[PDB]
Amino acid sequence: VSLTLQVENDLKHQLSIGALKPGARLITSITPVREALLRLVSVNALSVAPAQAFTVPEVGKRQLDEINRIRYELELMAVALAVENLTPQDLAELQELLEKLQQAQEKGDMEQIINVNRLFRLAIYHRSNMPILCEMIEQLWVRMGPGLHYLYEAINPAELREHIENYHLLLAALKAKDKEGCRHCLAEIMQQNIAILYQQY
Amino acid sequence: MVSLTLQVENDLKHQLSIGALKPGARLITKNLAEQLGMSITPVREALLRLVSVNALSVAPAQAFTVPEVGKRQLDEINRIRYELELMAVALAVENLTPQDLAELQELLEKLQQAQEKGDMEQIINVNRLFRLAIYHRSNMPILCEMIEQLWVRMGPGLHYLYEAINPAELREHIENYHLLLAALKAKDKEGCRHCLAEIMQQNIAILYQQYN
Repeated sequence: VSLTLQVENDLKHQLSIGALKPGARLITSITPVREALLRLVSVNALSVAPAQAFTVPEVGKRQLDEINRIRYELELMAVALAVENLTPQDLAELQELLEKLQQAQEKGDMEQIINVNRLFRLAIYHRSNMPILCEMIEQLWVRMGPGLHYLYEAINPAELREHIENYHLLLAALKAKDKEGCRHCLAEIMQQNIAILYQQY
Repeated sequence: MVSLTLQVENDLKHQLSIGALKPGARLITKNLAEQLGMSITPVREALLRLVSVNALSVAPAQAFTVPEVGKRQLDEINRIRYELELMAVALAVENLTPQDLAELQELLEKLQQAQEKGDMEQIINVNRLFRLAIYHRSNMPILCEMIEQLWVRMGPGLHYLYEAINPAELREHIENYHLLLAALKAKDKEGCRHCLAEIMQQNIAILYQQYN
């Protein structure tokens, strides 16, 4: 029915927040679940070797580079289009999320850090009124998603204190309706976050 | 490996991409399985794969519909693919071999023949094959797949071409393709971007006539 599509959405989400380790084996009603996993294989959100079990993809440096290069263009496009549509209520909700992010970093909750970051940025991009652009960005997040698992393994959230500052600057740039400033702030955010991710190589 | 499901999926992507399926059309899984001489299973899965990327919509009673592509949606898809295709073409320049260029020249001849013969489907298809052959040399498979994905999404918007556009009025449109190939041969990055942008602008202008 429409259950299998929902199972797929749930797995895409787990992949996106780095909840699944690269190379890990996923153990599969079971029928629509298996159907969702095979559909995810077909878009390379998951891997399978012939006649064997589903696995979380391995994302090498070259592939992460390619993904970052593409989303760089798309996410900066989204933020530039969102600037002109953000309402006072939008900005207030973004400030709230930024406070949630600070809490997560202070609590040392890496799960919440990743999740709040996701919602903060997606909340911005959605306000661009470009739903297809946002679809494309989420697809890329799913592909680089297994690359985020490293955060849980090696990264101490205490060393992420200064990283929240670029978020305040982005929100300030959004509040000031400064389009080019938003692009610079978002590029800075992506750059610093990717630098953390590259340590796994 | 060859999968029946993948084969149906790629054929449906191709049909969508070249404008062979009309916006809003109701696709019946059973009809398609009968037409392909296949079990329902790989046909239904292929259709659901397209639903999962929003290339098709779910319809009542084991069926699907081809999405409606309004000007607003075509606008968004064009804006997105504009950046991606220009990025693809610029990266492909430093990797194109004499052999690559030779095959691009052959595709261009096919395109001219298609326009002279008045074969609208072949015109559309060869344009696709030509640009994709270029993009593949960017060595960015995910970028190329995403570009193909966006062509699938705008695809139903091309159905208008078969009914309303006289292929004879597209004669002069092939010159931009010659110019693009020359720019690729001369390794001129900005010239490639400019020619490809011109190609897209003129082709899009034709598509917008359907919303009048």
